[PDB]
Amino acid sequence: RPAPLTLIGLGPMGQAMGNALLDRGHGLTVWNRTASRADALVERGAVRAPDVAAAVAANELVVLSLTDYDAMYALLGPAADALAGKVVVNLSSDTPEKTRAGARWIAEHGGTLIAGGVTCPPSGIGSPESSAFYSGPSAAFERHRETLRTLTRTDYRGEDPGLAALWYQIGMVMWWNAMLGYLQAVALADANGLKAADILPHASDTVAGLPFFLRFYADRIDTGHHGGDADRLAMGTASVEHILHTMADSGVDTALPEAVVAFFRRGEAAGYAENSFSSMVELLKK
Amino acid sequence: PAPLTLIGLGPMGQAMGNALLDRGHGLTVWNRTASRADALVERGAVRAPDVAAAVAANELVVLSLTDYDAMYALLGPAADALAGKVVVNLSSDTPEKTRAGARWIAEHGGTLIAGGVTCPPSGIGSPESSAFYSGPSAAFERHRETLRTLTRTDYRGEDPGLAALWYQIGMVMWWNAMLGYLQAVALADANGLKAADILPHASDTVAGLPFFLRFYADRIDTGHHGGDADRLAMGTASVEHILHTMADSGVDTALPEAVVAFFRRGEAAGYAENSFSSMVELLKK
Amino acid sequence: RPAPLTLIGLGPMGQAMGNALLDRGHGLTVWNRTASRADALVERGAVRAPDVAAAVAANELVVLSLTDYDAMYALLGPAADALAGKVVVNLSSDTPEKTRAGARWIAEHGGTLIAGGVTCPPSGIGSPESSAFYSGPSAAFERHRETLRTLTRTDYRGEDPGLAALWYQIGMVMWWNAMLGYLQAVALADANGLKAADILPHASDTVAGLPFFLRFYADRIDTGHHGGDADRLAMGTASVEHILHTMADSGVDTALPEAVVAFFRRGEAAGYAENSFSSMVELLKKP
Amino acid sequence: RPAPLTLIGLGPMGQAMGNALLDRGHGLTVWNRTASRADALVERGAVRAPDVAAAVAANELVVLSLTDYDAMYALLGPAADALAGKVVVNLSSDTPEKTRAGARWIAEHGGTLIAGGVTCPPSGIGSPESSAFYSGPSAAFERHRETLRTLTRTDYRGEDPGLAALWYQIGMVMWWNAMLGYLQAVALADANGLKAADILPHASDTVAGLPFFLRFYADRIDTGHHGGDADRLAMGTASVEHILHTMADSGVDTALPEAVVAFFRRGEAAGYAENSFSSMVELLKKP
Ligand SMILES: NC(=O)C1=CN([C@@H]2O[C@H](COP(=O)(O)OP(=O)(O)OC[C@H]3O[C@@H](n4cnc5c(N)ncnc54)[C@H](OP(=O)(O)O)[C@@H]3O)[C@@H](O)[C@H]2O)C=CC1
Ligand SMILES: NC(=O)C1=CN([C@@H]2O[C@H](COP(=O)(O)OP(=O)(O)OC[C@H]3O[C@@H](n4cnc5c(N)ncnc54)[C@H](OP(=O)(O)O)[C@@H]3O)[C@@H](O)[C@H]2O)C=CC1
Ligand SMILES: NC(=O)C1=CN([C@@H]2O[C@H](COP(=O)(O)OP(=O)(O)OC[C@H]3O[C@@H](n4cnc5c(N)ncnc54)[C@H](OP(=O)(O)O)[C@@H]3O)[C@@H](O)[C@H]2O)C=CC1
Ligand SMILES: NC(=O)c1ccc[n+]([C@@H]2O[C@H](COP(=O)([O-])OP(=O)(O)OC[C@H]3O[C@@H](n4cnc5c(N)ncnc54)[C@H](OP(=O)(O)O)[C@@H]3O)[C@@H](O)[C@H]2O)c1
Ligand SMILES: Fc1ccc(F)c(C2=NCCC2)c1
Ligand SMILES: Fc1ccc(F)c(C2=NCCC2)c1
Ligand SMILES: Fc1ccc(F)c(C2=NCCC2)c1
Ligand SMILES: Fc1ccc(F)c(C2=NCCC2)c1
Repeated sequence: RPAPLTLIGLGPMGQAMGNALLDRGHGLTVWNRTASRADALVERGAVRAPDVAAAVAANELVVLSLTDYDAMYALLGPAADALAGKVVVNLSSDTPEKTRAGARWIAEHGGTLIAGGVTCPPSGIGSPESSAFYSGPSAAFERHRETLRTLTRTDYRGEDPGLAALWYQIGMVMWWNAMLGYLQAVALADANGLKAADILPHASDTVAGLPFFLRFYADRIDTGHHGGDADRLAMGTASVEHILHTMADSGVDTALPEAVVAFFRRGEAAGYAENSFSSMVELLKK
Repeated sequence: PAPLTLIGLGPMGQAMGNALLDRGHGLTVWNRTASRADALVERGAVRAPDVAAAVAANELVVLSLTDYDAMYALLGPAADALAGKVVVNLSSDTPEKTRAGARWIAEHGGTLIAGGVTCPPSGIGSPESSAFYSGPSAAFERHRETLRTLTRTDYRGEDPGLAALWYQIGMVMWWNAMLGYLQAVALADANGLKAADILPHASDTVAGLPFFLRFYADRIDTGHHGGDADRLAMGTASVEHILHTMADSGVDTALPEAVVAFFRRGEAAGYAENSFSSMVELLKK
Repeated sequence: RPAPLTLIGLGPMGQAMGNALLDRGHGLTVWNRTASRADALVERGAVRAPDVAAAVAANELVVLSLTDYDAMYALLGPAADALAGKVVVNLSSDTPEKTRAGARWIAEHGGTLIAGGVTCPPSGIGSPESSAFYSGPSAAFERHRETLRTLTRTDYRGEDPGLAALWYQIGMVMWWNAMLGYLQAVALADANGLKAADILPHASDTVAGLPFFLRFYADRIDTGHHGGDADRLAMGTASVEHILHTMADSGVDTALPEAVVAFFRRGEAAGYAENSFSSMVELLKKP
Repeated sequence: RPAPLTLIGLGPMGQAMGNALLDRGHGLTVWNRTASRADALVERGAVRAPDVAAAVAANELVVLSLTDYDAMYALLGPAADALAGKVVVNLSSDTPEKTRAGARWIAEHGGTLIAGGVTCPPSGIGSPESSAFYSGPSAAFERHRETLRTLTRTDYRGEDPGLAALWYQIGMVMWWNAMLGYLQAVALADANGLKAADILPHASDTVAGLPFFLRFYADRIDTGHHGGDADRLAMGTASVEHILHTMADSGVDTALPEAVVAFFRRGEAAGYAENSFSSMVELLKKP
């Protein structure tokens, strides 16, 4: 049942990915720019391909966990011709356009690229609650969907490889902003005698109440309802200025809070003070 | 339920007034835009003619204003009658300006209890909602049960600025994620997707955040910035991917650019092989 | 596009699921033994199927909100043959074993059962603040995940159909116990002149401090560390005995507090009095 | 200046009490039966009285952190002739009647007992978010309220010492039951390959969703609205029966789920099957 596969890219994610596959009983062949990284997996039952050309040729499925799509060209460029009949599932982050450019390159060499965006940390590889967006030619994705179901759940977003990257970037823009806000909160807390452990209960309660506002503002934004019934930008403009000045009074970097105040200053200049802060989506759109 | 005066009838004060009447509190209500008091007045609320009478009607005066500067503008005319009053200011501000309002209320013979409501107006009334309180314990304890009608009470200490600090610690994370939601909806609008099409993923992503908050918590507390799970260099690429995805789709790039620049400052600080958590040191400045 | 689906089981949960699905623009075919319960959803724009067979026939996705899995055998029983090609999402509570058996029943009739456990009340259907456990054939779940996301978030726990039920019963043993304790708190308060409103703030402060104790005792239980550093069982056996006698002295039924006292005394009898109350997990690990 | 005081009872809670009193600057005289427990506080500056009598006579304010009120009689009984003019703040859990019995015994010996229910773990002593119910002589409590604020917030519930104990037991019937539910969930999990750390997110999510039901059912119990618009006791009896059989099938102890099942079966027999489980608040008024 568990089909063989080549995994190139053995960082935090691909290492855990190879673990989850060998665990299920898959035929793992691992290659990496840093060949030292392919050693614990190789000791657990994986074959070190001596070259990327041999890696690409060992199996039909080539899974990629690299920092970006440029890393793919740099690793598979030496073996470009060996990509014929091969299916490259790139679980690497990049722009939809750069994701499609990768697909085109694999396509010039007789292979098909399936894009992928894992929405889980390395600890989540092998966990059923973990999911990944996938996009690109259906047949190639479908004939490997079950080996990919070993890593995460499969959410097909379309035939355009760019869609999986677009959906990953949609969730990551919220993830990174919230996590930079955590780092900002931890820094304000350290400047005030507190630890991340002291502010963790509140932080978690704060981010878990977020889905309410996500729903509250979804339909309202999709209809142009930016009424000040639950909030006025003017009140929130004061709120973000309070974060900036509280941070400044406590000696904490003000670059990120000053950039947030600037966005609210643009909303005030657009006449949105009596409207919901949601109105500022019209400054981000188009 | 003990009687009280509530000044500040915007989105939250309106909800607070509805909740105080719902428990049974006799309410004296005043607002600069007196038009915003009509509904609560018909529900049974006495419309104080002026702020002076509002303050004199009850010991407890709860303020729901945009900032602490609004209290000076509203209570300042009748600051003489603030003597013997407990002012529960539920208005956001910096700890230092919250402390200034405490001194101001105290110079007028009163006591300020600082408050930061960590709930929307729709949550006023539910013990699922919480608010930070700070300032003289005695005055807090005296009026804690009237405050429990609006929200649960989370006392953060006798320094009135403490509730404001705790509120700002949550709101930096709250506003950042909500601004990110606005960026996701614009990226989606530019790609034929509505917010309702992206709301599930957005809600799944923000709901998984508590795990990542705990994972990096004790690590940051102990100084562990290992790239065992994440390298700042891959995150710099990830946030740059966000920037160019936004730029390629025609969406505003101001906020993605500030994040890219923050990660590049971290790479310049030598934390490329370390976890993105390492940039907490550049924020401690 | 909002995919069409059939909803059988229009109790408090099923009525709310119908309203949420209609709110997203889903084409809903509905059926309930009591047809008056389908009236409002029909007037909103739902199709009132006359038979249970016709409801199952109308759409591939059949969502069940029934009391138990025995109720699926009763309702879908007549037209079991016509369950072929259909994906039955069973959001009914039951034992992992009974849930697994329902999957085999749906499968022996040509269908696929996705098991589901809604961790929200009816007021939470439609909210992305709400979540539901799902388990069963991965392909069917992925094909219908988006229509189910209209009701709650999706927490897939695996291919074993009994896994959603297990995870649901794990949350429900804590849920029911905390809520039966709230009822006992309300009854002790009434017996002492206090209304539920008077005890609600303290009750909500008590349950909001719980996540701290769940974490505190998690690593300790998983590591076998049941030391009396923060609590000794004998101090807790006294505390549960205080609740019991406080309730007996107040004329409140003592059946539920006698059971808790009996459980703490079992730990004392097994030698765990100087150990944490957490040690009593070792008495539960066996039947 | 932080007023001086005597602390007797240096277990998990008392040690944390002494640490917080010393942290603020209180002249602390400590005494514990197991002397080793004062050792660290004495190096921090705690006096260490030679015996219990010397401790009671050192200060007007004597704080007790013992397992129960029977422990007070056995410790303060040999030093009973020294209790006159002394304010004994007893932070020990016990029933309202036994707390009033301690108040009477203290007053027969010339002193005044103030009852206290600390609704904070030892980790929360010294924390401003922490609270304690207090009941007993108002003036004596008011004279010593500032020193008691060092440990926790002070919520005076009245002149009867039984009021604090009652308020403490009202919260602890809910707390203990939710913790026994957590222990049951961890056992169900262990029998199914899952650790407490694996179920901790769902457990924490389940218990943070409780404050909604507390308010929802508080408003309805107070108004006699035990309608089944959001639930039926019959659907709940099935749910609790599923917890019992899920635990039995997994070889997990059934004594506790059997008692919940028995109470739900008592409600269906009382004619409440079509009503909310909240109707069982009435079964709790008739033993
Ligand atoms: N959901 C929410 O709105 C939340 C807000 N908060 C905080 O609660 C507070 C109230 O916010 P919100 O309910 O939106 O109300 P607003 O901030 O929109 O306004 C609150 C009240 O303050 C009055 N006010 C504003 N400026 C002045 C001034 N210069 N002088 C006198 N009165 C003034 C308004 O007057 P008028 O109506 O007469 O024009 C209104 O009655 C804020 O500090 C906010 O940060 C906390 C949590 C969530
Ligand atoms: N109630 C809640 O808050 C929550 C409950 N759940 C779960 O959701 C499920 C649905 O329960 P809920 O809708 O709340 O309430 P009910 O259990 O009362 O509703 C279930 C349905 O069963 C139907 N039914 C009655 N008799 C039979 C029968 N003989 N054969 C088949 N079906 C029958 C009822 O129809 P009729 O109108 O004719 O009686 C009703 O539509 C349960 O399994 C429960 O554990 C989980 C989340 C929250
Ligand atoms: N998390 C918690 O533990 C909380 C507990 N409480 C309540 O606070 C009280 C104390 O808590 P905790 O410290 O855990 O309790 P313990 O029972 O673990 O210890 C309390 C102290 O009582 C002393 N003691 C008991 N009997 C006698 C006696 N006959 N003579 C002299 N000393 C005696 C013990 O002295 P020795 O060292 O010699 O045994 C010990 O120091 C209890 O009533 C408890 O219900 C409330 C809030 C939280
Ligand atoms: N880490 C997470 O938590 C997480 C979760 C989901 C998504 N992701 C995405 O998953 C991908 C992998 O992230 P990661 O943290 O596991 O790993 P990473 O730190 O991005 O490194 C992954 C791999 O990329 C290789 N690589 C990087 N640049 C290269 C180049 N120019 N040429 C050749 N190889 C190159 C590295 O090779 P060496 O071994 O030689 O260094 C390494 O094996 C990223 O695209 C990321 O956005 C991250
Ligand atoms: F949940 C997710 C999803 C995608 C991710 F890249 C992450 C990361 N964790 C550490 C850095 C990226 C977490
Ligand atoms: F829209 C707004 C504006 C300001 C706010 F503080 C909020 C909040 N909701 C709960 C956290 C604060 C929402
Ligand atoms: F949040 C939840 C989850 C599952 C449930 F069964 C409930 C219930 N509410 C009333 C009884 C069962 C609530
Ligand atoms: F482990 C225990 C034992 C007895 C207790 F009272 C407590 C707590 N009380 C307030 C919350 C924790 C914890």
